[PDB]
Amino acid sequence: AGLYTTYQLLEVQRKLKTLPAFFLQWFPRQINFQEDMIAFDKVIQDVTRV
Amino acid sequence: TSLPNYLAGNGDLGSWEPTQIFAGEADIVTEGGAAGADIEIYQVIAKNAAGAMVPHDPTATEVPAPQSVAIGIAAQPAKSGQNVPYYIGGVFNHAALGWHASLDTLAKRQAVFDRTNIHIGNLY
Repeated sequence: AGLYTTYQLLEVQRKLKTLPAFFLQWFPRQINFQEDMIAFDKVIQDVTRV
Repeated sequence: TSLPNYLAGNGDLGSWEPTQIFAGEADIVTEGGAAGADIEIYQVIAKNAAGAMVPHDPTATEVPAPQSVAIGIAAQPAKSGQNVPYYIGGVFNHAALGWHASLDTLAKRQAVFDRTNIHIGNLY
């Protein structure tokens, strides 16, 4: 006291808030590609005919 | 035509559907002749009075004109004065061919090629 109030520091209270991954469980496949665009070819095959 | 695109975006690049011309197993036979009019691929053709290929034109006349009796199926397109390769024999899927108007149903499209080496029929 007098010059300055003495202190005890008790431990720091770190709240690290995060956004845990949920939707990325349905995007498991990863592609790293340098080409300009990605492309899909989707095919329908009606093999149900008699 | 100079710059790339840095911004994200989608693009429908295109679609492809096969065209099946043959519907059976006759002897496929071809010939070539001069065209008299603008002929598209797999258009059904006749020969006019001058012997030039002309797209098939039923009810051309009062006696029927020679354009009215079909003689083959264009194998590649051609403008007037050019030579047209065309089929004279084979079994052909009526759907793929180019037809005159009012020649709508398969029952009519067969009647054009009964007395002939070509025969025209449905796919399954």
